[PDB]
Amino acid sequence: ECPLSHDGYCLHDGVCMYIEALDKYACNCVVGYIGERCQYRDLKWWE
Amino acid sequence: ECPLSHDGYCLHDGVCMYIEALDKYACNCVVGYIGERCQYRDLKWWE
Amino acid sequence: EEKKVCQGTSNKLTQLGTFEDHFLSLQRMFNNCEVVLGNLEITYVQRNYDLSFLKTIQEVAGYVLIALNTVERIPLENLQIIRGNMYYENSYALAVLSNYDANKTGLKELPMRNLQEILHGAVRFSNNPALCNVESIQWRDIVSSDFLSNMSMDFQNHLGSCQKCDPSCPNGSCWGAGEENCQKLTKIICAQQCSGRCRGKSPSDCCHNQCAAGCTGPRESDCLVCRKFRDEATCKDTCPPLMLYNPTTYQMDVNPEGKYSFGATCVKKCPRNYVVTDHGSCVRACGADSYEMEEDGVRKCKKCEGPCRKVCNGIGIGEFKDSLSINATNIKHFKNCTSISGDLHILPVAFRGDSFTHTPPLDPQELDILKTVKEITGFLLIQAWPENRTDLHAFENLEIIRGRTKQHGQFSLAVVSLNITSLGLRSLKEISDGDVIISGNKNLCYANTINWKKLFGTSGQKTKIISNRGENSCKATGQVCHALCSPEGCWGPEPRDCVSCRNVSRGRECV
Amino acid sequence: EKKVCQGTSNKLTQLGTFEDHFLSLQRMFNNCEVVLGNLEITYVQRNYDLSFLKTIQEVAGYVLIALNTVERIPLENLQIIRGNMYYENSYALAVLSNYDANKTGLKELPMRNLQEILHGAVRFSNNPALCNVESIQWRDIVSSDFLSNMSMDFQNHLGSCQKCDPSCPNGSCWGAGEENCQKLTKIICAQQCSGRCRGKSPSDCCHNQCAAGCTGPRESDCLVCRKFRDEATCKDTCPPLMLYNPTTYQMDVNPEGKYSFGATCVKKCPRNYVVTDHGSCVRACGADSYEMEEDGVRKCKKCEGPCRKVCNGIGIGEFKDSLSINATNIKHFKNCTSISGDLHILPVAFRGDSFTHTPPLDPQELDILKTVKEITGFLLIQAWPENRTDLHAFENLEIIRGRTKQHGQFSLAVVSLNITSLGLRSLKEISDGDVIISGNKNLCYANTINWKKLFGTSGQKTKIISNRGENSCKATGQVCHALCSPEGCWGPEPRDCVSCRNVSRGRECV
Ligand SMILES: *[C@@H]1O[C@H](CO)[C@@H](O[C@@H]2O[C@H](CO)[C@@H](O)[C@H](O)[C@H]2NC(C)=O)[C@H](O)[C@H]1NC(C)=O
Ligand SMILES: *[C@@H]1O[C@H](CO)[C@@H](O)[C@H](O)[C@H]1NC(C)=O
Ligand SMILES: *[C@@H]1O[C@H](CO)[C@@H](O)[C@H](O)[C@H]1NC(C)=O
Ligand SMILES: *[C@@H]1O[C@H](CO)[C@@H](O)[C@H](O)[C@H]1NC(C)=O
Ligand SMILES: *[C@@H]1O[C@H](CO)[C@@H](O)[C@H](O)[C@H]1NC(C)=O
Ligand SMILES: *[C@@H]1O[C@H](CO)[C@@H](O)[C@H](O)[C@H]1NC(C)=O
Ligand SMILES: *[C@@H]1O[C@H](CO)[C@@H](O)[C@H](O)[C@H]1NC(C)=O
Ligand SMILES: *[C@@H]1O[C@H](CO)[C@@H](O)[C@H](O)[C@H]1NC(C)=O
Ligand SMILES: *[C@@H]1O[C@H](CO)[C@@H](O)[C@H](O)[C@H]1NC(C)=O
Repeated sequence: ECPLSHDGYCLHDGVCMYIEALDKYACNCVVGYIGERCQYRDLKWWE
Repeated sequence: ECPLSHDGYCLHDGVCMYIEALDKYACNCVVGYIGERCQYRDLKWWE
Repeated sequence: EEKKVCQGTSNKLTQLGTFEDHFLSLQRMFNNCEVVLGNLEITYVQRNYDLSFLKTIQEVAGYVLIALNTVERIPLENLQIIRGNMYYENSYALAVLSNYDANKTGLKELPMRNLQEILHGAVRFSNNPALCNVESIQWRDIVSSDFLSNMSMDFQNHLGSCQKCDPSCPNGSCWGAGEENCQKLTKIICAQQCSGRCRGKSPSDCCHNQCAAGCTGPRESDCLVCRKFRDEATCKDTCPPLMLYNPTTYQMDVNPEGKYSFGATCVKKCPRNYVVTDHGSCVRACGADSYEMEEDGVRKCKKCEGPCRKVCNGIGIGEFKDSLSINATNIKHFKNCTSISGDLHILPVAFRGDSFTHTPPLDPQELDILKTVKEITGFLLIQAWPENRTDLHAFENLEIIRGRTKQHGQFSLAVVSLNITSLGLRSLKEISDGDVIISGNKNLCYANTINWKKLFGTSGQKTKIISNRGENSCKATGQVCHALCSPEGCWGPEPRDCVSCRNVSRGRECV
Repeated sequence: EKKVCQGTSNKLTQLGTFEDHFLSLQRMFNNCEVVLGNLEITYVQRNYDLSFLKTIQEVAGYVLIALNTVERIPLENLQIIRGNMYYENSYALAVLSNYDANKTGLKELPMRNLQEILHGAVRFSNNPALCNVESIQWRDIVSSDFLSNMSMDFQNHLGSCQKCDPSCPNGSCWGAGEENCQKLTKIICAQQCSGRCRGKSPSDCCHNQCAAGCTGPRESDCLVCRKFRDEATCKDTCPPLMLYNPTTYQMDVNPEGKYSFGATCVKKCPRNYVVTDHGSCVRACGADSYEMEEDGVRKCKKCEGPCRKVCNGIGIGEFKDSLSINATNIKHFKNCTSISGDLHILPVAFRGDSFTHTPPLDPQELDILKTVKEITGFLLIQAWPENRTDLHAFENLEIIRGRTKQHGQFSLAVVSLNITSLGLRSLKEISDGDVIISGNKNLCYANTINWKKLFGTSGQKTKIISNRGENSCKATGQVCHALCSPEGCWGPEPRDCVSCRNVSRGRECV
C-alpha cells in the first residue's frame, strides 16, 4: 500500500500502511517496538 | 559646656554645645563646614 | 502538590501491534498518570474498550492527539491544561481526527469540560462524526489569541442523534450534558482590566497574573494550574534568586528564600547529577565556552578561552534532532569528542543504511572513532553492533554516563540484543543515574557479576539484566574471571577488565 | 525624571548662625522632589519661610525635625519615607522638642500626603503647639513589624488650634482646610488584598508592589514604587538578562532584561560601575575576584585560589565609623594598589582626635599610600603635611573611578593646602564626578591640566578657584612651557609634564 519511497520506512519488520482517512503513512510495528518508525525496543517491558 | 570627653569633638573650630532640651551634645560648626562634627568642608559652594 | 507522572507516548499515528496490543500499551502507559511529561496520543482504541483510566489526566505538557478511534466516549473529563510544549502537524496542541467507524460512527462524547487552558498551539477538529456538543465550545477562551488564527476546525452533523445542553449553559458552550457540564468561561467573562484569567464570571475578584485555567482564590497559592514555575504551593514567574541586589549599597546580598530552578519546579538543591550555575539554576550542560570542574561535591564550571575541549551534541539534539542513529552521513561530527553532550543511539538501521533517510550503511571501522569518548552526559542506547566483533570497543574508554536524560525516561545504559561475547566497558566507573538494562544478548557472559551497586549513585537505580548466555552454562566455556579480579566483577576475561583489583596494581590492568 | 538632592545627614548639629543654617537648608532642598539621603529640619526660627519643602515628594533615609521655633512646616507633598536609615536607631521619622522657651514652637505640620513609612518607627516628643497630628492613626502609615517599637506622646499647653473637619474619618487629620484629612489606605482594605488599597472594595486595592496608594489597580498605576522602578512600572526584581528554560533545562537570553542600578532598572550600566554577569551595576566586585573589564565594560572574574588584597577605604565596612585615614588603622593600607572606596585625608588625623582615642598621624606613614594605583570612590584631602610641597603618596594614582562622590558631586577634592603643586603625574583618568582644587594659596600649574581629557562622563566640571595666581606664580615657578607640550603640567619638573615632545622620554622629557 505504501509507495516504493516509504519502502523501508518501518524498521524491525514493521509494515507501512496508508491511512486513507488521514492521507498519511504510518507503521504497524511488531509487538515490542515503539516510535514512529519502530526504532526503539520497548526496554521498559521485556528482554 | 561639653564634658572633658567631648573636648575635640567639634573639629574645624566648631563650638561644642549641650542641647539640654534633648539631653544631647552637638556642634555649632563654623560657617562653611557641614557634618555631625564639621568634619567636611562644604565643597559645592566656594573655595 | 506532588502528582503522578508519565513520559507520554510520542509516535503519532503509528500502530503498536494489534488494536489490542496497541491498547494494552496506551493503558500500561497512562494508567494512574496525572501529568503527561511528553505527549498524550489516543489512537486506534476500539468499539468497546475501557478508557476509564484517562480520568486521572490533569495536564499534558506537549499535545493531545486523538485520531482514528472507534471507541465512543473519551473520559478526558479532568484534563485542565495543555501546555503545548510540542505540536502535531505543526501548530496543533489538540488534534482530534477521523474518529469514525466503517459504519460512520466512532467517537461521540468528549467530556473535556475542564480543558480550560491551552498555553500554546492551535486546536484542530476534522472528520469526526458522532462528535456531539463539542461543536459548541467557544475556544476563544480555551485557546489564546496568538493561535486561534491558525486553528482549523469545523464540525459536521452525523446520522445518529444526541440530546442538547441543559439551559444552565453559557452562550451554548457545553462538552456534553451531565450537570452544568457546560464550558465555564474564565478568560472572557473577565472585567475590563484584570491581570489575566478570572474565576469571577464578571466580578473584579479575578485570578493571579500567574495562573492558567482559573483559581479557587485571587492569590498566588490558590490556583488551578501554574502557568510557569511551581515553587512549593505557589506559582512563580521566576524562582527566588539566591542573590538579591541591594538598592541601598549597590552590591549583591544572599536570599534566604532562594531556590534552584529545576524544570518547572523550584528545588532547594539541584539533583546530584545536574550542573549548578552560579546563577542558581540546574542545567544539563555548561556553555560551549566552558568546563565542568565539579567542586564542593556539586558540579560547576568556568569559561575557557573560546572553543573549549570538544563538546559534541550527541544524537537527538540540535544538529541531530532528526537523526535516530549514529551513522555514516554524519558520524564524522564525532571525530575527537571526549564528551557527548547528549545521548548515543547505535541502531540496526545505522549498519544497514536507511533508504528512507538516504544514508549509506555505516562502516564498522568507523565506530573506532568513538574510542575517544570519555563521558556521556545523557544516555547510551545500543540495539546493534558489528557482527564479526565480540566487544563494545568504541566505548573502551567511556568512564562516565551521567544519565541527565534516559531512555523512555528510565534507562541510562541499554545494551540489548547483541551477539557480543562480553561488554568490555572496562573503563566505566560511573552511572550517575538511570537504570541499566542488558538483555537478549545470546552469548554474553560476565555481565551478571558487575556489582553495579557501586558503579552508580542515586536512589532507585535498578538493573534489569536478563535472558543472556547462562551462568551455570558459561562456566563451561571457562568464560569467567573469578580468581585474579575480585568480588566486584569484570568487564571481560583479561586481567585488565576487572572492576576492582586484589592487591593494588598498575598498567590499567591487574596482576 | 524627579529632581533629586543628596540631603543633609548631620543630625542635631547647627551650621553657623540660625540664618546661615537656614540658607544652607534652603540651598540644599530648594526644588528637591526626592531626597536620596536624609531630610533634617532643625533650628529654623519663628518667621522663616520653609515653603520650599513643599516639593519634597519622598525621603529615602529618615526625616528628623527637631529644635525648631518656626510654626508651619509645608511637608504637605511628602508621600513616602523609605527609612533606608534610622535616627537614634529605630526611627524613620522623629519630630523632637520643637518649642520656644515660651512653650511656643511648631504648630502645624501638613503631612496630609505622608501615607507610607517602609522601614523604621516614628517618634514624637516635647513638641508643644503641634496640632491635629495628635489624631493621626499611624497604624496605617507604619508597618506592623515596627509599631511595637515606636514611641510618641503628644502634650498640651496654654494654647489651642481649630478642630478637624468632620469629613475626616476616625477624627484623624494633619491640618485644617484643604481636606488635610488622613487619606488612609491599609487598615481600610478588603480582607483579601495584595497590599495597600485606594478604596474599600475588594476590587479597589492596589498592586502588591506599591507605597502610599495607587491611581489604578495595575503596576503602572502607582503613587510610589515599593522597591524597584522599571521605566514606568514598579517591580520587585528586575528583568533578568537570562531566563531559565523549563523545557530545555537551559538558560535563554534576557526577555526584556535590564541591569540593576540602585532602585532604578537601566538598560546599561553607568560606564564606571562593575557589571556582574547576573545583570547588576555594583560598586565593587566581591570575594577574591579581579575587576578586569573586557567588553569595554568592567566585568570581573575570580582569580585562582587566594587572590590578592582588598583595601576597603574610609567610610565603608571596617571604616564606616572612621572619618579619616589616621595612625590607628592606617596600617590596613600597607600593601594595596586599589582603594575599594573613598579616602579622606582630614586635618584631625594629623592632629590626633582626643574624642575617638586616636594618636596623631606620622607624616611618614603616607608613603604607605605610595602603592595605590586606583581609587574606586573619591579622594578627599583637606589636610596635608606642611614640610612637603607635593601630593606624593598619590604619585602613582592613575585612576579615580568616582563611583561615589563627596556631597554626591566631587570625586577629587584638594582644598585648603599649603602645597606648591599637586604632584599627580600618574593620574590619567577621572571616570566621573567633578574635581575641585581651591583654597591652595601657593598652588600653581593646576590651571592648565585641560581635564576635559582626564575624565570621561557627561557634565563633569572643575572648580579650581583661589589658589595662587597665574600672573603671580609666573615669578617663582608656575609655567612649564618648553619641555612640556601645550597640554600642561602637574609641575615644573620635566617629569611633571603631561605630554613630552617627539616621543622623547626616559621617564621624563629630556
Ligand atoms: C547477530 O546480531 C544481529 C544484530 O545485527 C542479529 O540480527 C537479527 O537480524 C534479524 C533480521 O535482520 C532481526 O529480525 C533480529 O532482530 C536480529 N537479531 C536480534 C534479536 O537483535 C542476529 O540474530 C545475530 N546473529 C546470530 C548469532 O544469530
Ligand atoms: C492499570 O492497568 C493494569 C493492567 O493489568 C490493571 O491491572 C489495573 O487495574 C489498572 N489500574 C491500576 C489499579 O493501576
Ligand atoms: C500556523 O502558525 C504557526 C505560527 O504560530 C506556524 O508556525 C505554522 O506553520 C502555521 N501553520 C501552517 C502550516 O500554516
Ligand atoms: C456569547 O459568546 C459569543 C461568542 O464568543 C459572543 O459573540 C456573544 O456576544 C456572547 N454573548 C454575550 C454578549 O453575552
Ligand atoms: C545519521 O543519519 C541521519 C539520518 O537522517 C542523518 O540525518 C544524520 O545527519 C547522520 N548523522 C549521524 C547521526 O551520524
Ligand atoms: C583531538 O584531535 C585533534 C585533531 O587531530 C588534535 O589536534 C587534538 O590534540 C586531539 N585532542 C586533544 C586536545 O589532545
Ligand atoms: C531658591 O529658589 C529660587 C527660585 O527657584 C532660586 O532663585 C534660588 O537660587 C534658590 N536658592 C538657591 C540659591 O539655591
Ligand atoms: C527597635 O526596633 C528596631 C527595628 O528593627 C530595632 O532595630 C531596634 O534595635 C529596637 N530597639 C531600639 C534600638 O530602639
Ligand atoms: C580613624 O579614626 C577612627 C575613629 O574615629 C578609627 O576607627 C579608624 O581606624 C581611623 N582610620 C583609619 C586610618 O583606619
